[PDB]
Amino acid sequence: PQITLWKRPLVTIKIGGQLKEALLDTGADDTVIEEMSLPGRWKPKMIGGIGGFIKVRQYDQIIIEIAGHKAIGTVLVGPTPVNIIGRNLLTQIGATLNF
Amino acid sequence: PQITLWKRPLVTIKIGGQLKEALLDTGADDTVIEEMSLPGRWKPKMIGGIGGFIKVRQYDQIIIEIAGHKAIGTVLVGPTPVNIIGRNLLTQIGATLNF
Ligand SMILES: COc1ccc(S(=O)(=O)N(CC(C)C)C[C@@H](O)[C@H](Cc2cccc(-c3cc(OC)cc(OC)c3)c2)NC(=O)OC(C)(C)C)cc1
Ligand SMILES: [Cl-]
Ligand SMILES: [Cl-]
Ligand SMILES: [Cl-]
Ligand code: NA
Repeated sequence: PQITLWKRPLVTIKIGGQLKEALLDTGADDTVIEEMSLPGRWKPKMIGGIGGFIKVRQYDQIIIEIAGHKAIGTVLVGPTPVNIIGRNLLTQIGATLNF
Repeated sequence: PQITLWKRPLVTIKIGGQLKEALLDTGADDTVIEEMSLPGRWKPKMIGGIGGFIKVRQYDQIIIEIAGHKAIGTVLVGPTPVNIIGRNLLTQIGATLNF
């Protein structure tokens, strides 16, 4: 698809068998989703945003569908109001920015 | 241009007579620039994201050239860790996400 930016670029994702809404975010290096349970072991990670740094849980090799495209990769879980799809998975679905 | 997302989508901007590097950020509602002086009136605003909220100054009707494309809109100035071009200006240069 071709998505304009007059509104937030929200799409549906499916993770752990659940539908959720998430933001396609070219300014996020990594994908960060709201607290939920995921399978397997996690590793610690620090990420920095507009207000400072926080601790999140890093889960590798997680299956996630994004706007109907299958991806498998790293998902960080932490306290956020929004699910954010960052560049590590935008590249797996072939997304580019165009103007 | 078509910008892939293997790396951060960084571009040159010109604002307030200054050349800067900034991140094209579809996840940002607003454009936020590191501390600098801008002409005109401003009012305080709080903006939040990973890590919490920061206080910024909101300047309206500011012109920015983004990778060679002129746009006008509101610009927030504050202690952001990176210059961010958000959707309020991305729309003006006709930027889209495609996959
Ligand atoms: C390394 O991987 C990542 C690191 C940091 C982020 S991020 O979310 O901090 N961010 C990186 C940017 C800021 C350099 C992605 C942004 O696009 C962010 C994504 C984004 C979109 C929508 C809501 C929130 C958000 C997150 C919160 O987490 C606690 C709290 C919150 O409260 C309002 C808002 C975050 N939006 C944003 O910061 O917008 C403003 C600059 C205008 C504030 C994402 C992945
Ligand atoms: Cl200055
Ligand atoms: Cl604006
Ligand atoms: Cl348009
Ligand atoms: Na003004």
